[PDB]
Amino acid sequence: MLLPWLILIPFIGGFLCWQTERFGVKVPRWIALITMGLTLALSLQLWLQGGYSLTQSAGIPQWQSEFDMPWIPRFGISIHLAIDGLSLLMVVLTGLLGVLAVLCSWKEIEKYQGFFHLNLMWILGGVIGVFLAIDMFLFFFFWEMMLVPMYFLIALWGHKASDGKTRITAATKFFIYTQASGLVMLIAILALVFVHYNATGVWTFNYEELLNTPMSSGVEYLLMLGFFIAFAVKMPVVPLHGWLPDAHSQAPTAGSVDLAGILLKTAAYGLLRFSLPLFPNASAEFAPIAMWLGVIGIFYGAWMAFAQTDIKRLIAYTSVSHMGFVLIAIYTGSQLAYQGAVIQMIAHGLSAAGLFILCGQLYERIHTRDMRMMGGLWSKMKWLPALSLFFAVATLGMPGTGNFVGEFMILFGSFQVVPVITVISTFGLVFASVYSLAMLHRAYFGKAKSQIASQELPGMSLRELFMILLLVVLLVLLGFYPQPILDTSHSAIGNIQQWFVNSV
Amino acid sequence: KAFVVTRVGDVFLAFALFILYNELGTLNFREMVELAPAHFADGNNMLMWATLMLL
Amino acid sequence: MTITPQNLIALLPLLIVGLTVVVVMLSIAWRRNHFLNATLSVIGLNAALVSLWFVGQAGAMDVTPLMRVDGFAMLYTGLVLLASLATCTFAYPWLEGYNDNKDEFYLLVLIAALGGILLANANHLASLFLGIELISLPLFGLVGYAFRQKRSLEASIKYTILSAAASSFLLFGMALVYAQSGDLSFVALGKNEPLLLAGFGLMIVGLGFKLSLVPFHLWTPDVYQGAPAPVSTFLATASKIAIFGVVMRLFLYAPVGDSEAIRVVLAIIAFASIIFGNLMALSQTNIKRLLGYSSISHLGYLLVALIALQTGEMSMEAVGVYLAGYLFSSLGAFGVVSLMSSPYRGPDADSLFSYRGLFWHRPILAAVMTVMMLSLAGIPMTLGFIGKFYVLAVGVQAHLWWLVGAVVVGSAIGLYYYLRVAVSLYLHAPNWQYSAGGIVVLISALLVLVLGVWPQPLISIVRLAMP
Amino acid sequence: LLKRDPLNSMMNIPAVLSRFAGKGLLLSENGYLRWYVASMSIGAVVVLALLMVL
Repeated sequence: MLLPWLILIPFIGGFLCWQTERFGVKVPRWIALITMGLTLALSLQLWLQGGYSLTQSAGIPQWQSEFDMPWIPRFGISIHLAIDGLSLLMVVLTGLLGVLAVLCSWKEIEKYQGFFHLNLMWILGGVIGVFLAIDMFLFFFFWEMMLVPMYFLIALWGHKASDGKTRITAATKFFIYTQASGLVMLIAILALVFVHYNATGVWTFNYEELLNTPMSSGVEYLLMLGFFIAFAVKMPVVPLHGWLPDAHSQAPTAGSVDLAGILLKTAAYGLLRFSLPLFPNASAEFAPIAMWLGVIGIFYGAWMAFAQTDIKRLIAYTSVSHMGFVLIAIYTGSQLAYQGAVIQMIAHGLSAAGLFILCGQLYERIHTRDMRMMGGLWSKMKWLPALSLFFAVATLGMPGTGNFVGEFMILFGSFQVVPVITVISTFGLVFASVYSLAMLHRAYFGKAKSQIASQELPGMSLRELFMILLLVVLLVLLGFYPQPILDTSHSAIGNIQQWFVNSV
Repeated sequence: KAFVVTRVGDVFLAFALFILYNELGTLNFREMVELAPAHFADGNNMLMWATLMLL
Repeated sequence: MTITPQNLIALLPLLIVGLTVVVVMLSIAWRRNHFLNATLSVIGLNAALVSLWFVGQAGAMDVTPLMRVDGFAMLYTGLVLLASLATCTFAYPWLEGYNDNKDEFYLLVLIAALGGILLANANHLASLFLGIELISLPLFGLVGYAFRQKRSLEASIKYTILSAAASSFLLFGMALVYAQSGDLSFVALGKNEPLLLAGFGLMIVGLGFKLSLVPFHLWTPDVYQGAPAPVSTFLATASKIAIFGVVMRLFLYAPVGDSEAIRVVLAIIAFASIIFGNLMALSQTNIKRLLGYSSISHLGYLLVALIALQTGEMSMEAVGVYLAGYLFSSLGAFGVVSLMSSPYRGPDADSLFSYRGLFWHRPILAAVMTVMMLSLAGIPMTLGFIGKFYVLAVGVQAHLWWLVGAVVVGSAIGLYYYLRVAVSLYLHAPNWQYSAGGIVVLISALLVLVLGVWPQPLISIVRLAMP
Repeated sequence: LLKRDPLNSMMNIPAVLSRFAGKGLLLSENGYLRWYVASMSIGAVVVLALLMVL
C-alpha cells in the first residue's frame, strides 16, 4: 500500500523542484529537504508499525506490505513491490543518505539548480525501487534507470564543461561497465523464464514461481554466472571494479555519497535476495570461486589503498576491500554470517558517507586535492580533523563502531563453515590499519609548512557539523547496541539460509 | 611499529577466540572452566592449536 | 478476377494518393504556388490516413494476384503515411529559402508514398518490383533536389548508379527463381535445388542494398550527408520501413525460406551488420553521417528478429513494434536537424562539433534531440527499449545465442556515440509552418516518452493488426 | 609494483581492441566508388559460397 507512494516521492519532488524553478531559485533546496523527510517518515513508519520481529520460519514468501499491479500483461510483468525486513533497513538507510545529499548541496546555487535536484531525487528514487523489487523486470528496469542520471551528474556537474576528463574517461567507464553486465543479467532472466515456460506453460516474470522452477544440472550454472556478473560490476569485485575510483574522484561529493554509500548496497542485496535462492546448486558449486575472489578483493583493495596519493581515490579503494567480507559472507552456509554482513553493510554506508562529506569539505577549505601536498593542519582546523580521526578509526575494526561487529561475525560464521579461507581473510584488519594510518598521518599529522596554502584557513559552519555529529553518534550506537536491527532482519536472513540449506 | 605489532598479536588472539566458540560454545570464563572437560571426552588434538595460538 | 467494390475499398490507400498526384500536378501547371501545393499534398496524405479506417472495415483479402491485403499491411501503410506527412512538414521550412521551382518537391514525395503503400500490399514478385522502383525514382531525384550545391549532385549520382545496380540484381534473381518454380507468386514459390537458392541469393543482394546491410552499406553515409535534411527524414524512415515489410512477407509465405540454407546466410549478414555498423559509427563528428551509421545497426536488429520469424509467433509483433519505435526516434532526430536549417542557407553546416551548446540557443529543441537520441540506444522510459527487449526475447526464443549476444555487445559499443551527442547539447555555447515543424517533433517526443513508460496501448494496436 | 593498478588496465583491453579494430574498419573505407561495387560483388561471391556449403 505505502510502497507505490514510497518509490514515487523522489520522482514527484523532481517534477516540483523543476516546476518551482521558474518561481524561485532558493526553493528547491527547501523543497528537497522536506520531501526526503517524508520519505524517511514512511520508511520509519514501516519500521515501527510493522511487525519487524516476525516469525523466523514463515517460508520464503513473507512481506510486511505488498503491492501488485498489471504493467505489461503479455509476459505477466507487474509492479510487484514488496517490502521485507532487511529491505526496510535498506530503505531507511537511503532516506538518511538522501537527507545528507540534499544537506551537502545546501547553499549551492548555480545557473541551473532545479535540474541538479530533479536528477538528485531521480537517482535516489531509483535505488529505493531496486530495494523494493520482486518482479524481475521491474527489478531490472529500476536497476538500469538509476544508472542513467548519474552520468549527467558526472558530466555536467563533474566540472562545468571546462575539462574533458570528467566525461570521456570517468563517466563513460561508469556507464559502459554497468550496462553491458546489466544486459547480461537480462538475458539471464530470459533464459530462466524460458526454461520455466517449457516446464509449466505460463509467461511469468514473478519471483515466487520462478523460485522453484525445475532446471537440469549444467544449465542453471550459466544463468548463475549471468546474474553474478551484473552483481559483481556494481559492488566492487576483483575482475571488474575499475569504474569506482574514477567515479568517486570526479563526481561532486554529494554524488559520491550516492555512488558509494548506497549504490554498493544493491548488488549484495541482489546476491542475498535474487541470486542465492533461485540457484541453490549452482551457487553451491560456485562457492569456492566466490571465496577466492573475496579474499583477493580484501588484500587487493588495501594494497591499492596504501599505494595511492590522493584522498577520493583513497576512500574509493577502501570500499573494494570492505565488500570482500560481504561476498564471503553471502556465499557461506551460516545464519550468523549473513546477519554480520547486514550490520557491516549498513556501517559501510555510514562510514563512507562521513569521510566523503569531510574530504569534499576539506578540499573546499584549502582548494587542494593532493594528500601529500598538505600536512599538519591540526593546529588550523578546529573540528574537521578530530571528527575525521574517528571516521578513519571507524573504517577499520574498532569496537564501538558498527564495522567491528559487522566484519567480525562474518568471520565467526566463516570459520564455522570453512577454516582455511577464513584464516587468510582475517589479515585484512592489519592492512586496514596501515591504510587508515597512512591517510591520517599524511593529511593531518605534521607541520603546516608542507604547503604554502596551509597558512590561511576558513571556519566551519553549523549545519555541516550538525550532520557530521549525527553520523558519528549514530554509528557509535550501531557499534555498541546492534540488537534492534538484527532482530529485524532475523527472519528474512533465516529463510534464505534455510532454503539454501534445504534445497541442496 | 608498535601499532602494527600489537595488531599482529591481536589477530593471533582472535584466532583462539574463533576456535573456542567452535569447540566449546560459550566464552564466559567460569562456564568455560566447567564446560571444557565435559566437551573433551573424545578429541583433544585441536585444543593445542587453540591454546598455543591463544598464547 | 474482376473489380468488385470490396476491391476498391481495399485499394483505397493506393487510390487517394494517386488522385492526389493528379490534382497536385494540375495545380502545379495552373498556378505554380508553394502554399497551395503543400496544402494539396498534405490533404491527400491525411485523406489516406482517414481512409485506412475504411479498409479496416474490409477484411483480409486479395485485390489481384499481385497483391494481398491483410491487417499487417494496414499498419505498414500507416507507418509510410506518417513519414510522408513528416517529410512535407519538414520540407516547407527548408524550401522557403530555395531560389526557384519550389513546387516539384511534393509531387515526388507523393510518388514515393505510392511506392511505399504498394510494398505494404504484396503477394506476387512483380508487385515487389513495382514498389521498389516507384519509391526509388523520387529518391533518385530528391537527393538531387537542390543540385546547386557541390555535394547534392554528388550524392544523387552515387545513389543513382548504385540503386539501379541493386534493381538489376533483384530482377536477375527474380527470374532465376522462376525458372524452377512455375509461378512467381510468393505463396506459389517453393512448390532445396541450387538454382532456386542461387536465385534467392541474388534477390538478397538486390534487397540488402536498400535495407543497408553489411556489404551494401556504403551508400548510407554519403547520400545522408549530401541529401537535404527533409529528404533524409524520408530516406531514413519511410523507404526502409516500407521495404522491410515485403522482405518479411516473402520469407513468411515462401516454403524455401523455411530451409536452413538461406537462414544461415541471413543470420551472418545480421551479425556483421550490427558489428560493422556499431564499430565504424564511433569516430564520426557529423550528425547526418552519425544517423546514417546508426541506420545500419537498426536494420540489423530487425534481421535478428526476422531469422526467428519461423520459430514462435512473437516475431511478428516484435518486428512491428521496433519499426514503430524506430520511426518515431528517427523522425524526431532528423526533424531537429532540419529545423536547425530554417532557411535554405545553401549548404547547411551541421556537425557534432557544430552542436556544442544548443540548449542555451534553443532549449526545447535540444530536449527533443536528447530524448530521441536516448531512445535510439536502449535507455528505458523510451520506446526503443521495448523494441530492443522483444528482439532479445525473439533471439532467446529461437536459441540464436551468437545473434542476441551481438545485439548486446553492439548495444554496448553503440551506447558511446549516442551519449556524446546527448551531452554535447549541454556544453558552453560557441514562421508559422516553422512552428508547425516544431509541433511535429515535439508531438513525437511526447509519444516516445509515454510509450516507453506505458507501452501496452501500442501492443494492442499491433496485435489488432497482425493476422 | 601496485603504484599503478594492474587489473583495471588488463580489463581495459576490450576497449583497446575495440577502438583499434574500429580504427582499422574506418581505414578500410575508401570513398572510390569502384571498390564499393567490388564490395557488392564480393558479398555476392561469399553469400553464394556460404549457401553452397549448406
